[PDB]
Amino acid sequence: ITNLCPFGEVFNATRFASVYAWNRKRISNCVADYSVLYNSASFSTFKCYGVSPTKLNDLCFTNVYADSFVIRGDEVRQIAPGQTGKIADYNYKLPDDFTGCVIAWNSNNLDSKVGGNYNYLYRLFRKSNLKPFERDISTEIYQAGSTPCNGVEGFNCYFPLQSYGFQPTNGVGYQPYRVVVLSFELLHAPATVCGP
Amino acid sequence: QVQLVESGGGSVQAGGSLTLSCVASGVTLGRHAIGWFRQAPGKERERVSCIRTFDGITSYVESTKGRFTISSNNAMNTVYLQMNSLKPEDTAVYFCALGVTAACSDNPYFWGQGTQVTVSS
Ligand SMILES: *[C@@H]1O[C@H](CO)[C@@H](O)[C@H](O)[C@H]1NC(C)=O
Repeated sequence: ITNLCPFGEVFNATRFASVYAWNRKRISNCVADYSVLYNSASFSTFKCYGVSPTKLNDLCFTNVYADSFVIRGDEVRQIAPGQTGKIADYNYKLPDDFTGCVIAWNSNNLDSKVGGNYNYLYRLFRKSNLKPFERDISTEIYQAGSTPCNGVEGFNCYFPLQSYGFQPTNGVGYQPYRVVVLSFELLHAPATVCGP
Repeated sequence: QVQLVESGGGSVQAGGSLTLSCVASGVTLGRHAIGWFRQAPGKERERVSCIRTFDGITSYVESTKGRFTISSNNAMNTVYLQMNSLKPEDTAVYFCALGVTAACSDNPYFWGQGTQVTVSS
């Protein structure tokens, strides 16, 4: 009884999360061919940290977490250790000691359309930066000015989430990208996710 | 602070077309309602069109439906009013107006200086 890791369910999901509400799937007790993903022409970003992508088929991990969401092309650079900006600061934060791979591809053909796609949101305002792998789905009115908001959206009192409103004719930096982050867990425990 | 930078408008012949642009600064489009009002000679300032930049949903008044289409490009912080099938009675000062909520039905808070549109018969 050897299970194939369900990476298809992650990369080929019909629906992707907004980055503020990023999805996590835990992958365990299974075999994966990472070489097939790494050697795929489908991905414009495949960047690994703490491990060599060429060795992945020879390693075992205690778990793999697959996080996925949509951001703009010009924000994919923020999905890396040690980065700053609205996405790394307020939406999805990798730790300095990250062991894992960041995978991205252009999704303009699925995630934009004539009239705009307003479904994908991001957090624009927050009182402090996210901790690594923190998810914030709260919607407290953000006080930007001197007047207390008392929970009321208005002048200098901001709802903290905004829509990308992806427009299909915008250039590549504005276009939606689907991102999958694979975190390779290294607990001092039996390692249940292996290569072939 | 918030500024609405308006451009476009001027003189056009009846049945012609114009495009007004409104660029917001000091705010990022993607949450708030933003739209167009106009004031024609002898008439009170009135609603023309509005778009919710949170969800792209547009709203119109009886006189503007079909001929005018409001659109946003949130990444460009720009909204557009494409004015087609223009008539002399469309002659007015057109104002970009930005809300402090997501709802088009709410009252505008920030106003542009306005742009003259003159339609000749
Ligand atoms: C996703 O689907 C494509 C096309 O059906 C397929 O070639 C690929 O193997 C799938 N990707 C993964 C990681 O399963």
